[PDB]
Amino acid sequence: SKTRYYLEQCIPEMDDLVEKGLFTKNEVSLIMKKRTDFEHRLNSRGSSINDYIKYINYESNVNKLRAKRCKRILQVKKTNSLSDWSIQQRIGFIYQRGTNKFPQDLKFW
Amino acid sequence: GARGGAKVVIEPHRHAGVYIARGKEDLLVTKNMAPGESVYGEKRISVEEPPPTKVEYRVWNPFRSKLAAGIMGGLDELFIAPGKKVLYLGAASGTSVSHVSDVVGPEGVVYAVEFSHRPGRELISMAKKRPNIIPIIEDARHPQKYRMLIGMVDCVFADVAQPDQARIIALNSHMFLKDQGGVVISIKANCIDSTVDAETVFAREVQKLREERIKPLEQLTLEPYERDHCIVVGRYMRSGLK
Amino acid sequence: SADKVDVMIIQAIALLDDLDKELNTYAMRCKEWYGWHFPELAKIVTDSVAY
Amino acid sequence: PIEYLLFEEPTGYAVFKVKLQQDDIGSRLKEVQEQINDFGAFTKLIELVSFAPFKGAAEALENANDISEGLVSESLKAILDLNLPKASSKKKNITLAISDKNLGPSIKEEFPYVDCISNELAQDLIRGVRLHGEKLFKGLQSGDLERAQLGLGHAYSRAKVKFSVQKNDNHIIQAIALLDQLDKDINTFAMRVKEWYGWHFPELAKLVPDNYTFAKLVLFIKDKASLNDDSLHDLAAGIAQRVIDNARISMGQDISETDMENVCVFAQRVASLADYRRQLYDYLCEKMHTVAPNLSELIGEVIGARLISHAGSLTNLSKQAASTVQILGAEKKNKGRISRYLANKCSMASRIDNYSEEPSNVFGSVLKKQVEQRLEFY
Amino acid sequence: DDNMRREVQRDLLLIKHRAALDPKRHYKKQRWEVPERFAIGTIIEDKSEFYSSR
Amino acid sequence: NPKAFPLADAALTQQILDVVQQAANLRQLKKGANEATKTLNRGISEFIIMAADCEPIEILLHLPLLCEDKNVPYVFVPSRVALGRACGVSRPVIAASITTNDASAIKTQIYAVKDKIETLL
Repeated sequence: SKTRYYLEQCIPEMDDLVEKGLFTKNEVSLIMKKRTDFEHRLNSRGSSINDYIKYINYESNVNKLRAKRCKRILQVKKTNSLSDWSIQQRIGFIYQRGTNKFPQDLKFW
Repeated sequence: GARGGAKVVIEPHRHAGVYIARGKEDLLVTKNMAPGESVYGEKRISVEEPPPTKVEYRVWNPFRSKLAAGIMGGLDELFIAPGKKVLYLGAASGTSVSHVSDVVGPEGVVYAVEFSHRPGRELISMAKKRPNIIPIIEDARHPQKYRMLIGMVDCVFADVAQPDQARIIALNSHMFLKDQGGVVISIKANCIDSTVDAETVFAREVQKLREERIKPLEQLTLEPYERDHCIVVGRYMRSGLK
Repeated sequence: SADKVDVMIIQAIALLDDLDKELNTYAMRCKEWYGWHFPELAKIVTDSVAY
Repeated sequence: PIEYLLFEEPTGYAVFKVKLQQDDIGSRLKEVQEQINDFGAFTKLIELVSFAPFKGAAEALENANDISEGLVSESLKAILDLNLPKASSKKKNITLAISDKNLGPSIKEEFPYVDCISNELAQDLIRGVRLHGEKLFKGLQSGDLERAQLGLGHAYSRAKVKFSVQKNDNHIIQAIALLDQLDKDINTFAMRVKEWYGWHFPELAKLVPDNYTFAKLVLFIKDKASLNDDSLHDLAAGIAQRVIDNARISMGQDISETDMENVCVFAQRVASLADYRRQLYDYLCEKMHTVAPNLSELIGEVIGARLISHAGSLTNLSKQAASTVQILGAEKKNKGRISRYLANKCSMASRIDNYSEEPSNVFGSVLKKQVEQRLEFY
Repeated sequence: DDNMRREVQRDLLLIKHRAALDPKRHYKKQRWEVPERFAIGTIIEDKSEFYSSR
Repeated sequence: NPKAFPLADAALTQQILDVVQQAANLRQLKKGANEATKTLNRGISEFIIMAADCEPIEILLHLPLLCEDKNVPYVFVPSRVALGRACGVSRPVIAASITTNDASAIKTQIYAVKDKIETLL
């Protein structure tokens, strides 16, 4: 598959995201199984831009939660690690993949 | 015989689309697409069906159409099925293209090309009546200037009267015909070569086809209807010729 | 009386049947005569009064 | 080196980036030339990168004419100026897999940095995108290809033929085949007006036998209560006095009302139908004078429309021979050789006014004089 | 229809035994099983034809 | 672009109408416009000739639509009275046709004429 490949590429951000203590193993496995189901739904046979939109909503909300736990737990804004630009890099990848797989919807564009 | 008013049964034939009209003497008959008007002056069967409706059929005069003689002499399979798209190199007038159109039916299309002008305006004035045909008034020797308006036909047919018959059908079939698709050509011996006779010129033309990658599979001569023409049916292989 | 009469209500539906087949053949003739200017709508509308 | 492809389609122009390349040396193999047929490998090979639809119908016809003579146009030059990159002279110049060597030099003249190519690789790549058709375009359009190409084909054919759209015989065909059937329908519905107004006034079918003036005076007198106004009946129709005193001496009568009102509606509408006939006959009289004037002057207008209706079309009548213009009824020994003379003179006039571009009346007039001299031979 | 109306039971036997209908015709031999889908028509003559097939 | 486009020049005119006179003496020719179109839509026609100066031109211009549909060559000739003198008949015939017959001794000249006029058109 390739869903296994995308999921395996998103592992080092959760690696340093647990290595710094702002996400413990239970809830990072929770967000990883939720992203697993979302990503298989994205790379199904006949997916939809609604699925792309709500997966993007999940990634933006986990980015907001990561910034909130960073300003609450570590009390610093930018952690100068892999954990900061990774979610925006993934959102860029999802928007590029959505505009490749579905190019006629100007709402998504 | 077969005067206007007799009752004739309409039995179906092997080639789906055409029908045998068995009376006291038999006819070959195709189910008319636009009812109410003959196109080149042929007689029409008219059956009633049950809200009472009335659908009509045309006869297929084999002395004035090419492939009707091949059908009545008996070809193993054509490729003019009731769904396909059919290209018609050398569509003279309505007199055969209307028959190929109403064999093809309301879903498939018939792209009929023609080089001359006065048969062109006759073809267009016929073509406004039934909608499943496309009249093109371009030379069949240049399939790159009507490449804009057709695409991926499913069987070509050929009646052009030029001694580069094989080059015409080879260029039109490379440009338009899909793979594993049919090609039914109608060679006129006295037209394309007057010096040497019929079987030699047929063998030379079918050798030119199997050089241009059409694998031929049927040759019929249609002798009791026209003289020294032949129908050559072939597939377009392009992959696994042997 | 002759206001509860039936020999007009026979010919009323005789008129309705003849007028029905007349409206049908006039629909066919108007459809083909306007179709010689515009064929692409006789297949997309079917209601002849809307036509 | 095939990296851009140009396809032309009857809804718009498409330009495809060639992602990876086709096998050039083995390009006659079965396992390569089935990949063009199947879809799961062709989109591995060609993706859509631009599709600009010409939206005007006449601009589509003009683009089709400029391609069919092998010349660049505004929309094609526009999308190539947009999509084709300036390959700088250090690297290369860009390549473009177009469909024909007649078009080739006309884009090489306008764009210097492009380089057209049509070998059999461009031929069967364009063949593959033509075969797969709509499923490549992934929804960047509004409208399927076949109806658009039907319209574009009919327009391109008529623009090549420059077919005169004023030589219109189908109008005269439908005119006379409506006119005779409409006379029959007026007569039948006027028999229904007679048979329905008989219950109110049965001594009117004797006095007023004409269908149109019967319907108009049925529109005039509603119920049998007129009895005085004599000075309107010569207008609506001496016999005024007969219908006035028969409006009180007859009394074969049912007194019914709502049916009389619908009789009135029916009668005024049948009168409208008679007005429509009395104008359509004059319409096809002058349209017979416009379309087919020599045959009109020779044989008469409605006899001419009947004869073209029997033939089927004016061109079919002309390509009929001059001995097979035998039609029964029309062209009414010494009673037969004149009809044969009129027959082949009618075929001669038919040939003149059909194969002319737009005909005159002088040959119809001298044909009339020739056949009148042949009649005065008797 | 399944009851076959007896008229298209008459004339199908007629055209099946067509070979002995007039002793100047001699139709070629064919078995002619009855088709289970078949209609009954009427030859509309051509309007430009008269006196020879009307 | 006139209405009588394949108009033959002088030497081809003279050879096609001496072939006309040989056919008329061999009983293989049909004289006149309506017998020409009758033999044309019967099919027996090697080639047909029209005259390009009849006073209505359309009375023989109806023959192109038949002949180039049924695939038989056709040629205009600049004089109806010369074609009448060729056919060997008093009045000027304006549209002649040569029937097809493989039992006629002018088959070679007919085929030479037909090849020349197919190259002309």
